[PDB]
Amino acid sequence: GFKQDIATLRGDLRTYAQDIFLAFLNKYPDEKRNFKNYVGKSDQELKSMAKFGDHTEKVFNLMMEVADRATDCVPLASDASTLVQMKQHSGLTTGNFEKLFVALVEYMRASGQSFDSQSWDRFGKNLVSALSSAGMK
Ligand SMILES: Oc1c(Cl)cc(Cl)cc1Cl
Repeated sequence: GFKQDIATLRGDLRTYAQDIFLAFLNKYPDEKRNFKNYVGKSDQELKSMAKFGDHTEKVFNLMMEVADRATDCVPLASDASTLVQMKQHSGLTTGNFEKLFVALVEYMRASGQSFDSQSWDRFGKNLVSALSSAGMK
């Protein structure tokens, strides 16, 4: 289930973080509008850029903590209030996070592993709602 998936993702987190984030940027090319430094790069080039690997892993490091602290895929309100009070996220809509989770769920559905993709879809929805309730546009 969801909890085991957290463990699975953590056991190879740098790879999963990069592959899922690339799936997001490739499915939603306009999202590079928030990632000016990644334009005109293939997946293999992005994987060569220090901040790409370091930032994607940090994002997923914190996403897994928020998943771990959730109950029945519902994150703590403190964790959402922390995501909202992020200066790096000042120019972000809930829609950006929604798209990242659509890509994450589709990645899990396409893998041969028994990820609980429906739980991740609920988690992404519930995190968006919690971000909106904590003040994200
Ligand atoms: O470089 C970044 C990456 Cl790869 C992902 C996110 Cl969500 C934010 C930043 Cl600044």
